[PDB]
Amino acid sequence: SLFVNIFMQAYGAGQTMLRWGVIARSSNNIMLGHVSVQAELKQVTEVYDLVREMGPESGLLHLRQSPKAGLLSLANCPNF
Amino acid sequence: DLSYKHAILKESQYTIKRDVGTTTAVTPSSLQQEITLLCGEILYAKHADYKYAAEIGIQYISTALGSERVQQILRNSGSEVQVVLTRTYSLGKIKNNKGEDLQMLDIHGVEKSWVEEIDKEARKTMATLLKESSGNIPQNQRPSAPDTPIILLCVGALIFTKLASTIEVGLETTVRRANRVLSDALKRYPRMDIPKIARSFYDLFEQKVYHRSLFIEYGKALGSSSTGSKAESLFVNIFMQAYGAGQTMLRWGVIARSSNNIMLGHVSVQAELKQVTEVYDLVREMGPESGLLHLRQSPKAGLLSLANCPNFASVVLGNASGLGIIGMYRGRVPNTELFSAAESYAKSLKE
Amino acid sequence: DLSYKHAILKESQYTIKRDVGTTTAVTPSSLQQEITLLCGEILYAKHADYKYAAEIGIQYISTALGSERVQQILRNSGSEVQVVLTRTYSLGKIKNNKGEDLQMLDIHGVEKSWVEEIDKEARKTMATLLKESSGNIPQNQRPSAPDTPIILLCVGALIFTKLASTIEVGLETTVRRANRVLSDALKRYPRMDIPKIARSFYDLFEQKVYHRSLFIEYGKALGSSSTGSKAESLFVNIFMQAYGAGQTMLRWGVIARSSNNIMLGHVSVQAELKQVTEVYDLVREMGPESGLLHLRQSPKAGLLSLANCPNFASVVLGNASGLGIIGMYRGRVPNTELFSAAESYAKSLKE
Amino acid sequence: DLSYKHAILKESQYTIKRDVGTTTAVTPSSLQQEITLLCGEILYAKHADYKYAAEIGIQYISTALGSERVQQILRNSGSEVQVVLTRTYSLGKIKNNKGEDLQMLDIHGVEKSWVEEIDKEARKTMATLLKESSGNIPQNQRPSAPDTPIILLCVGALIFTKLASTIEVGLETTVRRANRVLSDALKRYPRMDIPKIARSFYDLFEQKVYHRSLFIEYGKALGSSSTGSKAESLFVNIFMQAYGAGQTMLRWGVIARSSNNIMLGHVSVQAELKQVTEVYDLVREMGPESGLLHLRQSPKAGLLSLANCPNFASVVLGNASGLGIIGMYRGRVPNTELFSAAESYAKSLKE
Amino acid sequence: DIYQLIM
Amino acid sequence: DIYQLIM
RNA sequence: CCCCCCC
RNA sequence: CCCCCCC
RNA sequence: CCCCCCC
RNA sequence: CCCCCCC
Repeated sequence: SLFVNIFMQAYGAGQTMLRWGVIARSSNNIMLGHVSVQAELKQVTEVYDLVREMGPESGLLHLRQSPKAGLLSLANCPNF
Repeated sequence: DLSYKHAILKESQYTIKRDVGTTTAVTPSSLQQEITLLCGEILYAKHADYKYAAEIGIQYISTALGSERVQQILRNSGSEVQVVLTRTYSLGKIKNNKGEDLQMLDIHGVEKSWVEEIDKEARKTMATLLKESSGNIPQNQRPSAPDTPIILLCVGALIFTKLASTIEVGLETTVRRANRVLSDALKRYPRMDIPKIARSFYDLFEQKVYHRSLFIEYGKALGSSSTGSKAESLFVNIFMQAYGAGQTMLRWGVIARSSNNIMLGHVSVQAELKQVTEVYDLVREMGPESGLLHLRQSPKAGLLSLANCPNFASVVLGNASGLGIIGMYRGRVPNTELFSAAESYAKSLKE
Repeated sequence: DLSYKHAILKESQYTIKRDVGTTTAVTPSSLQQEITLLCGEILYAKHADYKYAAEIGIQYISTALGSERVQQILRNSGSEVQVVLTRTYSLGKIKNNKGEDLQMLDIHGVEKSWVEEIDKEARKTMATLLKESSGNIPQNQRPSAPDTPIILLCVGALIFTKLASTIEVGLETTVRRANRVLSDALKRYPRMDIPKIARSFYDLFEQKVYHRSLFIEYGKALGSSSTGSKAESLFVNIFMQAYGAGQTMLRWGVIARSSNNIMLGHVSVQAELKQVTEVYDLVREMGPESGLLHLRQSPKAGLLSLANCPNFASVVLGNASGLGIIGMYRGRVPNTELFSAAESYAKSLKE
Repeated sequence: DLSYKHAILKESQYTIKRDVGTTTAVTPSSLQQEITLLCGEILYAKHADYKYAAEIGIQYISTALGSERVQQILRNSGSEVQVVLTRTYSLGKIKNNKGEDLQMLDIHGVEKSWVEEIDKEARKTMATLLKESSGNIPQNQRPSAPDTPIILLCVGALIFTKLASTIEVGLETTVRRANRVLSDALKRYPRMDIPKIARSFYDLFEQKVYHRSLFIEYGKALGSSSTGSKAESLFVNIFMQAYGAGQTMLRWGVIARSSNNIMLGHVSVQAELKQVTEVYDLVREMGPESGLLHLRQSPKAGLLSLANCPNFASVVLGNASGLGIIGMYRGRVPNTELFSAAESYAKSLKE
Repeated sequence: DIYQLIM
Repeated sequence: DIYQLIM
């Protein structure tokens, strides 16, 4: 049970910005409404749509060291 | 009319034959190790001539895909180039450390003297470096590292991202971006001449257009793999950065719609949104291969042009300029007044 | 009308291109050490020629900001000057203490002979000083001190504070204030020719107006830093002292309002308080960049002029004169009677 | 009724075509240096003929804005003039100091003989001056100074400020104000014939009305620049001084309201304040471009006329006369009694 | 010697 | 001995 | 004709 | 290029 | 018809 | 035209 607990703690590894962006939405940060971020929420939503499309295996992409990992990068939305 | 033109060009019963009498070189996958060394020997020495570095990168792509599969790829690109197979030949009386004859690659179209001089210069450079320091050369600073072909191909992919630009802008961009992106490689290999390798790759992509297709297949074959190295992930990242090349006005128009530029509502643009929508419908009809149209240098490219909607183009360029993302883009602005008004509104919105 | 004029000048869709065929010099940040030495060698020797000292200070600013970022700054100032990059060159057969070739800076537009003579005179001066006293030269009296470029730039900032004045008044003010403010530096470096360095900086700010912008960016980049030296704090202090330059009548009118000069209530001034308020509204509309309008030599400057309200100007100058703060200000007093009455009231109030 | 007339004139679906068969000259920006020299050679010699000096100033404006952008400007002003491009031609067997053929400008509509005689007279004058004194000619006294086109255009802007006046008053004002404002230039260039250059500019603004628009764009393009020279700031200052030209009664009525002239309360004026307010509402509706209506010589100008309110006009002129600001203004005073009473009250208030 | 002046 | 000063 | 920025 | 915290 | 001063 | 002092 301890092994499985740590193994789940390893899940979203390499994608902490997605989790932290979900937090920032749940935190109702008003600066998300700044126009510079507003110009990028469409591609942000595309990244999260990609996570939904990949499904449960998207969390293991960096743990597996999949070349496909990096499509889940929010690095092209600097203001968000 | 645009859908009709696309249906005219697409629905053709006759294929075109080109490069009928020509030949090109590939390397069998079983020589991957032997090509890897070569791809690492262009990297760690300072060479007078970097003419065939892009060819060696293509040879590595051939070993990674397979000679027969590469022949199939070049046939499907629409070229009749006759693949020739790389042959290992003994240098001569020279012998290696194992007591066997030193076998070197013989690539078609590459003078053997170039390969000999690259190998000799690399060997001399490593001899000097070991004379300076003893036992200070780890695996990652050696030419035999498995990722050196990927480093060469990453310089090639950097020059690939700028294939719709000019040679000067592409070279400057490749050097500037390679100083940052390929920084670990430049630390491991402090004397790889990125400008000369980039010029070699630009040349190769000019004369041998079908190799562009080969390059693309590598990316497709490389992003479909379950695992890979860090250098391969970097290659795929740059290869995706090359995607919408030659069609930045479509992306910038999507931006101008997402920016809610009020000058899109000007009646002159409103008279053109129907053909703008037809262009985007054409993109949807073409599908995922529409982004590679300019990279492949498809004749079909140019149906994706918004140049017949000058006011929409002016408003899109003005919105991009106001947001500050226009950079040094050299697209022409037909309507100056719409450009100015759109830029003023976009600056006001951004502030 | 004044808001309308500001909206006319501000809302322009066309930028102006100047200095298209010209070039200017920058130094890559990696040569900061090498420029620091030079900025310290103009300081501790007596030189026949101080022509390019301001250029060396700008070179240090370039190293502190970055060559590409400095090119971006000069582009955004509205100039097409083509940045040129400083190159280290070996002097010749001369060798340094480390056994390597003595590398010296090669700056564009600066004759190498000037750099050679500055370096040679500085070396001769230190040789003489060590001949006089042995082991008596600490780090703070050496040219290689990290703050010597900042000392040079502080003399430059002193001349920058007086850029709306004349050359004679600016030079006198710079010498007088540098005898006090840069006193620790003048003790460390007893033979830096402040008048000649100040004249060099005044020249540089005359020919190369875009460098003013660069100077300003340095201040902006320097006051935003978490830490710094004492010399950098001094530079920022003088740079803020330069803020409202060319607009002392606005500050003095705010004073005359805070002084409750009863002659502000004279009907002739009362007929002008509406346009006075429009001028201050324009300052509020422009915002924090309104103070740098005359330092940048913006054509937009002059919209902030109160010269069309002669009676308010006379009352403001009279109130300033009564309080004794008018000094030797040479602004013209249109209404002499209002000036006299305002000065009498302000003297009575101060006593 | 006035808003209805403005809506009638403004909301027109048909544009007017003029100057269809005509042509005008521009100079590509790449010849800016070559035009600068010419703009400096009209300045430092005494010429028998100054016919085309204003044309050379417009050529400099064209180089500063761009030939294609100037064509767009002239099209948007409502003129079908066909831009012609300046061509550099070799003089002949004559060679310059560099050993190349002496290239001189060829401007459309300007006889080449005029350019040859201007250049020859300037060369002869400088030869004589160097014969008198050796090595006594700094850069600022040479025709190749970058600001000489701006000096020529500042004389042009002085004549531009008086375009709603007559030719005699405009010439006298230009000479009188240029003796003071362009004093540094007159010290550098002691033999520029300001009356003849001003007459040339007045002519140019008479025949080629569209060039007025071009002139205005230059000001707009020049006040929007981040940096500039002192001469450019002077040009923009005079260009703003030209703003409300042809509408001094509106400004003087705003003054008479700010002067609290009690005769504004006379019932005859009170019967007209409603249409006066409509005129000022029209100014607000037109916006920042309302000030340039008479400078552009817009047919729409004249809707801003207060000539149908004779008693308000009389009271405004009387208030201006009492304050002493009426000067030699030649506007007609319909009501003499209201004028006298307003002038008496304004004098009493000012005293 | 009139056409080689520096200007 | 002028070019080897420490500075 | 098209294309042209940045990452 | 990506990535980078804590549990 | 308009416009018209000064800076 | 503007600007102009002192720190």
